[PDB]
Amino acid sequence: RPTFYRQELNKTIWEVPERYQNLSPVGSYGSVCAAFDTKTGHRVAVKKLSRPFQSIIHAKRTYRELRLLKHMKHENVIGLLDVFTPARSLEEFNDVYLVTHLMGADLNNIVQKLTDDHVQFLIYQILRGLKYIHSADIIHRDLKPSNLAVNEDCELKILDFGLHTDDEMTGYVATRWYRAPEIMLNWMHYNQTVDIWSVGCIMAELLTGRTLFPGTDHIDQLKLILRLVGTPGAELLKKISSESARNYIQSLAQMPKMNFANVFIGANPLAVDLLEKMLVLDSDKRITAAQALAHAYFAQYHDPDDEPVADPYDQSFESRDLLIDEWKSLTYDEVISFVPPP
Ligand SMILES: Cc1ccc(N2C(=O)CCC2=O)cc1
Ligand SMILES: [Cl-]
Ligand SMILES: [Cl-]
Ligand SMILES: [Cl-]
Ligand SMILES: [Cl-]
Ligand SMILES: [Cl-]
Ligand SMILES: [Mg+2]
Repeated sequence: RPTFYRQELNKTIWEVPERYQNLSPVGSYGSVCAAFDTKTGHRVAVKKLSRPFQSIIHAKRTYRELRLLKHMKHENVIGLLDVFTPARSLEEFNDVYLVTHLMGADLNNIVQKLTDDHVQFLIYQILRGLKYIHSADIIHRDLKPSNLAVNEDCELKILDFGLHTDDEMTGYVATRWYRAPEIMLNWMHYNQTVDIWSVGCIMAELLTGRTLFPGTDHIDQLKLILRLVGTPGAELLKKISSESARNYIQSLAQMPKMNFANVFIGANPLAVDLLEKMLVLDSDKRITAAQALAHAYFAQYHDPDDEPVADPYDQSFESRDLLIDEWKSLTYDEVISFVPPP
């Protein structure tokens, strides 16, 4: 066990191992400080979780986040550098701290002057990370430019996995502009195909400099979507589980899919083709991440011997019914068993 030291930073007590120095608040589910890690030489973000075990729902969320971060080991996905608690036993266990690489710019802070070569490299990396994530049957659910970190060499990492309230999704808000229509309107049980819709929205915005579907509310956004991709046919309508939602869709006048070369004027014809394969209303028919990596748009970067998949991931806890102290004890076991990366 390392030696810990205590300090108050912005009305919060932080108790951390001596290796972490020069803590500086940078953000406020928890508070975040930047620090220098003297063991690795990296600048890091240290997150102190807020009330991690306040309810069954909160305690399960804490366990879910730690399990996910401990599993992710890929160049294009955020990984866990350290996790610690100052408690010396389960009996006194109350606080959880998570340590990651400190990220600078996100994709918004780049969306600069982008060549087609830049768009190829950025979207390639998102898809490489998503192939890995999806191979473990994980769905990110919240892909958008602010959840993508990018450095000076155009290297990218996915962060902030979906672990959002009704209020946060209301109105003219970027928190909804990248969501697939079937999850935005609760059409049906969703799966990993929702993330590919989000990639299509991000790629379009890199090519044009503008948000693809900046709706002022849920219904305005649906109308923007259906104008581009067309109204649904009977085949997709049968897959929408709510009679009310089916009824609403049928109230709209029918529209054909638009010509994407006349929307994305001047774009690489291979980029236009890939967008048509991502932005498909019926999620059963969207291209997958593994299939998209082999698309000719990425010919300069695709290497099928360097696009790895994940170790198997056990999510059986998600259907388990436990008490607060049982989720807390499971979380404690995961804290003390952590083994740092090389
Ligand atoms: C409204 C709008 C704005 C930009 C673009 N565009 C592309 O899609 C590739 C290069 C370019 O300028 C197309 C439409
Ligand atoms: Cl230490
Ligand atoms: Cl990382
Ligand atoms: Cl504690
Ligand atoms: Cl964003
Ligand atoms: Cl596992
Ligand atoms: Mg975020």
